[PDB]
Amino acid sequence: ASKVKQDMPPPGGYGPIDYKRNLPRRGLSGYSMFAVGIGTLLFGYWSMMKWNRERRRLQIEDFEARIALMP
Amino acid sequence: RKTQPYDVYDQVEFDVPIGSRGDCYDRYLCRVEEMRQSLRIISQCLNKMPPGEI
Repeated sequence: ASKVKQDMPPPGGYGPIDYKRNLPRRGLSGYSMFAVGIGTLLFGYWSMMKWNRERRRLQIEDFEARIALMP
Repeated sequence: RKTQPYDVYDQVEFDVPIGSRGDCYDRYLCRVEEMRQSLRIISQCLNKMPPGEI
């Protein structure tokens, strides 16, 4: 006298299944991104200004060596 | 499935995606949302399968 055994859902019910779109925001603000970009640009401009002025002085020294040697 | 239902489609709940512009983007969005609604229907079918002969 065996009872009916059959593939059925468990008692009560199966756990809820997610189906809605899940796309998080995941970012900074536009103002912050622009501000970081301009800050990086200004730091680069200042560094390049110093280095190019030093390069100009070094080139002047190199040219003076040639002027001394030319005669 | 909504207008002329067959089998047990009248006993499940789901939304029908609708587009606005009639282009490829709207149809792509419709198909993605239909995949989501199929997941919804599958969950309902899993929780509502009755016993009996096949």
